[PDB]
Amino acid sequence: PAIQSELDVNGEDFARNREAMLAAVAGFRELEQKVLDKAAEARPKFEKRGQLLPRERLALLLDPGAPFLELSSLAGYKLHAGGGIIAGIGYIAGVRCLVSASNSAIKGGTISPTGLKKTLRLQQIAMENKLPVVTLTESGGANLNYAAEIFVEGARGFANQARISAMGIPQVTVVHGSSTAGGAYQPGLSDYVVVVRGKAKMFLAGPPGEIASDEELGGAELHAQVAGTAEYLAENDADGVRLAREIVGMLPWNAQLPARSWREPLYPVEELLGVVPADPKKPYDVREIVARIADGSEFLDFKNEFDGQTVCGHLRIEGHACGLIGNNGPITPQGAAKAAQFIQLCEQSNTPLLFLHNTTGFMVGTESERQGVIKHGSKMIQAVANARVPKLTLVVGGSYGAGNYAMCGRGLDPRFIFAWPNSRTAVMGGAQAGKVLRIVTEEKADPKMLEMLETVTAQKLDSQSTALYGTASLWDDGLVDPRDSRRLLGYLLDICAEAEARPLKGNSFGVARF
Amino acid sequence: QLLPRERLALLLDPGAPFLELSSLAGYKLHAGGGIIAGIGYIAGVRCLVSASNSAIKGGTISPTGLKKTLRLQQIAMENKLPVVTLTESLNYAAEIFVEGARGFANQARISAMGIPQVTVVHGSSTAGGAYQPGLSDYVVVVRGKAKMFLAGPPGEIASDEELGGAELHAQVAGTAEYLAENDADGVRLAREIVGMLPWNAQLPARSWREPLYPVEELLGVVPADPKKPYDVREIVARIADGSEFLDFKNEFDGQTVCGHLRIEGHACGLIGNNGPITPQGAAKAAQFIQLCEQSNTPLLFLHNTTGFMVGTESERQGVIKHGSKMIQAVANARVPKLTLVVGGSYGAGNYAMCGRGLDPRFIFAWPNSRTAVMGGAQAGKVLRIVTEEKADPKMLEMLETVTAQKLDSQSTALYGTASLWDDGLVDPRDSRRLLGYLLDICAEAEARPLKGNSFGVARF
Amino acid sequence: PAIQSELDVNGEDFARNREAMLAAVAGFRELEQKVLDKAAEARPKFEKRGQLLPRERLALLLDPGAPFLELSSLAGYKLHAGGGIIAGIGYIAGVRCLVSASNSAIKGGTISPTGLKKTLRLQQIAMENKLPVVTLTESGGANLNYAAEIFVEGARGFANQARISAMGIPQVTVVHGSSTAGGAYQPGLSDYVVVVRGKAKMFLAGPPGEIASDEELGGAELHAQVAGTAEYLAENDADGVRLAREIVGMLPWNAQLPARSWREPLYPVEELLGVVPADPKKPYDVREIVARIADGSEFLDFKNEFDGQTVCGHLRIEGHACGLIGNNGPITPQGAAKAAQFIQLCEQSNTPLLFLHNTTGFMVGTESERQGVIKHGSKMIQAVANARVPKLTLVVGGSYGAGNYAMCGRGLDPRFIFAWPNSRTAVMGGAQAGKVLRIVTEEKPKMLEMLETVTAQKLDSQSTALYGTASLWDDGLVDPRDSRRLLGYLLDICAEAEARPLKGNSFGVARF
Amino acid sequence: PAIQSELDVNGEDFARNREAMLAAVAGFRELEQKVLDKAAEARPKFEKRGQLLPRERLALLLDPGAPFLELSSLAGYKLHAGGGIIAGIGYIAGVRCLVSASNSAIKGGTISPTGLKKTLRLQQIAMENKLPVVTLTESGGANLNYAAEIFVEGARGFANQARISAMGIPQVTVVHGSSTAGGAYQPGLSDYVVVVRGKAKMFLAGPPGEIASDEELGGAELHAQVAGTAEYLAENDADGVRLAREIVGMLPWNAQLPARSWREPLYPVEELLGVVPADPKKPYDVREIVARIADGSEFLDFKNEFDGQTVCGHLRIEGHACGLIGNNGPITPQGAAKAAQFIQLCEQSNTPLLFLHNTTGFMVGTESERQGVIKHGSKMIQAVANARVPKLTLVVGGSYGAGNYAMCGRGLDPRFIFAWPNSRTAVMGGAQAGKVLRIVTEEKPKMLEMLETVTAQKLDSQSTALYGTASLWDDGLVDPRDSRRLLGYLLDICAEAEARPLKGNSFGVARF
Repeated sequence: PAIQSELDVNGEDFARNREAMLAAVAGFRELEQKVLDKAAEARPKFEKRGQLLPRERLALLLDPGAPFLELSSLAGYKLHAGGGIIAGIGYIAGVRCLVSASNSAIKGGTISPTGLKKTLRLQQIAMENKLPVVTLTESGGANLNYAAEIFVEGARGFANQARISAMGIPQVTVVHGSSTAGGAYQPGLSDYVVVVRGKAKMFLAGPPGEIASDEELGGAELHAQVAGTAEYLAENDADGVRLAREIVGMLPWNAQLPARSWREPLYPVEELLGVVPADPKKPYDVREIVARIADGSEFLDFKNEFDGQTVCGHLRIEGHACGLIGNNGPITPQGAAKAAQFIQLCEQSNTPLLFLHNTTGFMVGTESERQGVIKHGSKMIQAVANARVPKLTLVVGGSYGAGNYAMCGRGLDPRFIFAWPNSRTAVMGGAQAGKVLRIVTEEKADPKMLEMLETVTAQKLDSQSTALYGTASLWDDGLVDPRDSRRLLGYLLDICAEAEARPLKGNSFGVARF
Repeated sequence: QLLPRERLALLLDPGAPFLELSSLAGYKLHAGGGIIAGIGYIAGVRCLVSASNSAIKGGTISPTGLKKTLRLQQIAMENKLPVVTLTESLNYAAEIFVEGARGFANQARISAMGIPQVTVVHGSSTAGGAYQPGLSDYVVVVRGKAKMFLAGPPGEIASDEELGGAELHAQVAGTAEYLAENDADGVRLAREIVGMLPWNAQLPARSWREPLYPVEELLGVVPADPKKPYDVREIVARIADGSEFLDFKNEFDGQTVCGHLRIEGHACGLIGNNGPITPQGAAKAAQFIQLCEQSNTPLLFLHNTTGFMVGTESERQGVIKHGSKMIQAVANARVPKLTLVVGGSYGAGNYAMCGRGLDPRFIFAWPNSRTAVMGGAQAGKVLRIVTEEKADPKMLEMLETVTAQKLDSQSTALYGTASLWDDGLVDPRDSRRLLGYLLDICAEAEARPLKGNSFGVARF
Repeated sequence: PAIQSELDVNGEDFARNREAMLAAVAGFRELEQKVLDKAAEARPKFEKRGQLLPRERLALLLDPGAPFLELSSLAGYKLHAGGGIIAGIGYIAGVRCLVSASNSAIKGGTISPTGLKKTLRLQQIAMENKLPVVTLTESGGANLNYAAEIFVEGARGFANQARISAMGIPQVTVVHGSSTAGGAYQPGLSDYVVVVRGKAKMFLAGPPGEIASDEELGGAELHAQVAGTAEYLAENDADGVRLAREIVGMLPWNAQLPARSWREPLYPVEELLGVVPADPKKPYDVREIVARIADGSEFLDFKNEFDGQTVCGHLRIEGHACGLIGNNGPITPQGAAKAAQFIQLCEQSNTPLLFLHNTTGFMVGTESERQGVIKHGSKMIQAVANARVPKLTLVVGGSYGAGNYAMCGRGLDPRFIFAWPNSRTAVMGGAQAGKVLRIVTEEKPKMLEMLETVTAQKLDSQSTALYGTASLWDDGLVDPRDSRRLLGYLLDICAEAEARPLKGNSFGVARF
Repeated sequence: PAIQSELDVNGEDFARNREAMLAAVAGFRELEQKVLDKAAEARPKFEKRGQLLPRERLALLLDPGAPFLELSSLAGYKLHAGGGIIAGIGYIAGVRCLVSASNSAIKGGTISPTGLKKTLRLQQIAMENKLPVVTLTESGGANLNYAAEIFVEGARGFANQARISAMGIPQVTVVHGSSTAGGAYQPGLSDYVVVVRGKAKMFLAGPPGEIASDEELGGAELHAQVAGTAEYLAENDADGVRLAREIVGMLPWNAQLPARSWREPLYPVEELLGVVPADPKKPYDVREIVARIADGSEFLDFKNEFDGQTVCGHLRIEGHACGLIGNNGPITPQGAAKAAQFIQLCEQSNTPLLFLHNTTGFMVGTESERQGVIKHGSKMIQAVANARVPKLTLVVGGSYGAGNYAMCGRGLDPRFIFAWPNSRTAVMGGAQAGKVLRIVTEEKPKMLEMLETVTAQKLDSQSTALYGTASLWDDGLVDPRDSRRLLGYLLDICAEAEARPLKGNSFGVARF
């Protein structure tokens, strides 16, 4: 049952693949460092104020040496980076939570339209995986430039917070700072609010016809003792973070769970750096990736005889059974039928699905259409849409057009989706897009215009298809290093298994702050 | 052959009501989003009906095309309406495509929920557009017009009829269940599919006054713009059966109005603004919604507000916490929630009065209304102050004497309904018969049992 | 919308078909009467005892001119007929019940394998359709020929009675005669027992070291006054039936339902006698049957262009929306696929399914196999087996081999299955069977040209409707002209069951 | 607390009993082997083809030295043995499955009435006990002797497969040989099909106007590559079984369960050979059986003073708390009443029930009848039929007539029923039966003193354990000394089913 790798670790293919992937990883880890440097500018200006930086607060919030998975760290990159939020999934007092912090250190917070989207998305992760939501809030509010592309749709964040509370998923918010206008409802719709003495203020309209101090209009002490909008008053930031840990640590949260050994892979995950060809067009076997993420490198291959371009099978990752769907060519009618069936089978055995995209879309042509490519692809999509088992997507290569849909891309609601930095997501390949514009224009003509239309269109598309663009549009939950792929999937499966097992005390209207 | 609206005239029941939705979607954002859509009747069955508008530059689907399809799907799901679509159909597509998958995911789920989809293909449905019939339950194909393929002929050379014609799909592939001879025969066949379902037989079995004043002179009730604290009760009087209305907790707060009325036999509870929402109006409102959940009474939100009250008093008297409670009820209440934007809808006042992002079941706007993040009033103050103190009336009060009247002027209904901030604009004089129809839709859905299945109906 | 028939109304082949069909009806109808006749040749013994005959019992129990659907009247025709039971769905005091009387005018009641089988099936019908079970009992014991062979499996009937009580479906039993040995438990596991004085005895062992009058042992008065195994003491058969109506009449059974308009067909239902070729080998279009059962003769044909040999489509029957599946040729991969889709659609709309069987089975050959005939036939079976909507089968013709399965024959638990008299059910055609039996054994002199088409002639024994109804492969034969009103009645029953709430309990009602 | 046995351990009657019992075990065990023997007389034909024999297939599929409970090994012993099936509950990769292999070393697999029956019963066992169904298939078709008699009811097996898939109980099928005609649907309605290359064929009709290689028609490669009716292509029998383990091994099946310590009996279980009088007519105390199966030999006797002829009480078996009901005499009104109460109590505490049958049935006579024997027997049956807790039956002795019913014999759906070899199941004792048949006919010369006790001798044919196990009246015969570990294993299975959640779906998994 173990996969035989055909991979040459002291060879010219490998080393150049390692080279091109390390280039990509460094490439995105550089962009990350850049945001970090930009938030050391504010350090002294924070330290003047006796305030910890956002990531200093998280460092004190989180249990030391505990796994932390950060999400959408580059969301919104150059669209007006991280969306104004630092969020992730980690531990707070042995309780796995969705942890958030206004990135105050850059643009005093400020929340971009991709900030709306990221918040919506983190809320969906909190809901689906039943994670308590801990927020260290200190924000400027949304960019004034983007009222319209935000305002009405930004009510959904509040709607969600009201629903999370009724679902029985506790919200704890430390207000380190400003929480003004519309965004004062973010602590207002949390269950447990901590307010920092002197360095904190919530109100709908600030001072700038009545004349008032900010502390007297909506400062900490005002809330903790007059209006009752908070439950705890904290001295400073460290003490605020202490209290967030106290709260969390006083819930009997892990006690609600019921009470409930594996072989490592044959090949080391290090090797994943050289598995994808540097030559993007060059085919390879998704099983080479599988062999380095699966326990014992063991993969039970499903229906490979019927079709080899859509690869299905079973494996374990750190003990957890899953079903895998990956791509070694276009999705043919047979491939979609196989996949649909495989997904219903995993539904039947309560097996989580893992989708590794390297998809170029569906096979096309008269044979394909006459053999049911539409009807079979529809059934695959139906199966992905309707399966209730957890779906985990890893974009390892292509994610093109309807292949993206069929392999459980963002719009199909995977539990989690992460992308390799070599990956590409796009409505189609550049070459196909440009070719087609040539052809419809070749009739609706100067030969050079055609050539230029085709090729420019192509480079334009292929340029946009970069992982960076995908992740920046929240087409994924984040970029990961290929070598993290196994331990990431381990963590994510743990997350989904506990969610399945956890009972919640729901209520009609959400907890009422009387 | 027939045109978009000609198909619809023929699809729908002669003289049955028909409520059209987001007519002006995407107006000047480049209108109606590629789609003529609404709620009407086919063989006695109330459906969500939608037809490609190929006239207006071939239709197209685009940022508002996607929003409008997503929104219509939500309306079909929450109100349990069979979806009957007459389709025909790259500018925006690199950008929209990932999120565009939600339309397909929804189709798969709607099929699993037990709400059938009937699609007539009158023209080309290609690449991604091929999956909307794909993911329909009943598919009618028009002989020699319809074409379905993941890739049209634009390195094989095939004719488009050889590759995805009506006859290929009806006869060989099995992609469709019916072959129609022309536009009108497709439409007929769709009516017959609808008329052949036991849909209304799934429901259980089941008199009023009319208001005192005519409901046909109401183009004069609201002044031009809407910010004015003018009287929502005036409107209530014109919508409410026998103009009878029972003020609720009026004496506790005068500005946030609340009470019961009966529209066309249907009880409901109204939440209105004649002013800002103070911390008492909000408590009052949260309480009332909660009472309405208790008695299973539907909610009407008349938007005519500028936001919550502000000042040290409001903040001391718990405006955040009572506003929060009002949002909690708006969000978690299960009774249907109907919204009419009659005037101002600003800031967190739009949210708390159940504006779009609080998912009213249905939300409609008066042409005179204005939805927006804040007022020109507070705009020039922010722009000023965010450059001021981040020394003159040259670049202090010049910014407000301009920025006020940029937004306090532009802030059009039209932008809201184009951004899909509402489900359309309606003549204010239509408001009673409108709400009457929406309540009836909401009630039919409350009573309708569906037959769900695990994976959607498979077209094997 | 409507179907346009092309079968010549004043035709010749019509009149031919019409004559042949009428001959088959007359045949089985004749045979029904001869079981009535044999029962009537005990009017003296009954009249002497002062008893009503089973069918007089039933005519008094049933409502005046209400529909009454008799079930499995020829069951067990020759396997030693009707099982020793007369049963059906009719009306007692406005309530629709599963009604049953021991046929004690024939061999004195008495139960065999076929009687066990008919009883389990009746019990399934009541369970699935939520029908109060009214039983006019008078047997004694089972055929001693088979008792030892059968007594273990016979316990399932008692198991079912206990479970029916726990489901909240009342059982009313009038004991008109003897019910002794293990059959004492049939009244024993009923909820309401009426016991007729002087004529009625229940005990686990009759007189055959103690000596006793069978009345001292277990007569009506003993069970009503001393032991308390009965609830009502009736004076005579008529008084017993009377008490059974009054029990049904005092239930708020119809009050449990919620509260709740059609065109007739354009072509008279009488025409259904002359629709099926007199020559069964001739092929006909099933839509010609459809056009006489469907309101307005309207029929929406589904996916006909993908495969016209498995016909599907929608219709209304007395306003009831249904989906129909028929055969105009063998079942192809495409037809199976299509039918499986169609059943899923009907489930999705909560639309009942009608199966008109005229199959010879599935298409064969490398192409069929290559195109997925097994996988697709499999999906059609999955859909048939798992669909929640009511499934009604009318065997109108062929029902052979795997096509029998795929079209919701017995083993797939249709809710009801009635066969037309020309129908034929068999593992295959006699021709098909001889040939094969030739060619397999042929290569494992003159014995081919005869052993072949001699087995073919036999196989058309285990193949007439009669052998089918007798084996309980259908719930009865019916005159084709009843087909519309039949399905109407079945649809009503199915719809009422769907809507009806029941008061379950843990152990059944306890006769303390 | 403990029971104190008085059966002489170094006794004579013990040794007598012990010898007689051992003779009956040896008997049936011998007969089990002779079915193994007849299968082994095809090692050449298998070895030539390069096949593993059914039992080699099964030994490779099962986990090393895990328990394996074989079911209905003598089914159909002489009604033309084991059904053409070898089946049981054992372990595949840690998972407990219902495991089945076509017995294609005997008459080439092949299915009859008894094979239909054994299959429906296996399917019930899997459904009720939530066991993945692993099937190593190789048949061809059914006995052509019975195919036409049986093909309609045979569809129920396919119905069950479709429903098992919809329940969320996975079916894994390795096709080692042919599965043609209607039996193509057995792999067709399985969730995972493994098809062995070269040896394996599925088609609806084999070559016998088109001409084709059976491989062009439906061989492994065709179904795996072209049609897609299989999921895995195995090289050989061993490789197929291999793939079947790996499928089971990759399910998170045991991960679905929640997480979860006894005294042995004071008296060795071996002693159970010498507990039952060699002379069955002799009466014994059932507590002597109890004292060897119960932990600590402890037994809490329930309501013994009300009636000591129906014994009830509580015990633990490998820590499992159970309630037990046995027979030390016929069933009185008081004993029925008591047993019915006892079952209700066991339900209330969620305590499983063991039925040890040694009944001759119910008490008779005017007093019995007067004291409510029918009503009370009825309540006992209601309780047996309706109780939700697992019911396990061990036929240790007599199981006659209505006592068979009341003690949860076959027709009351015990979850499992195994019979000891001395056991006897019959509508009554042969003596009882002759006498009666005398006296009824006697008054309706020399023919009494012989027709009487000649029918008595016959009736002890339809009465040995063998005729019972062959008719599927039990799930198998078992060596009395296995009784404790048997019940242990059954209790575990029942407890795991209770606790196990399933992923239902609407139509079963679709092999698109």
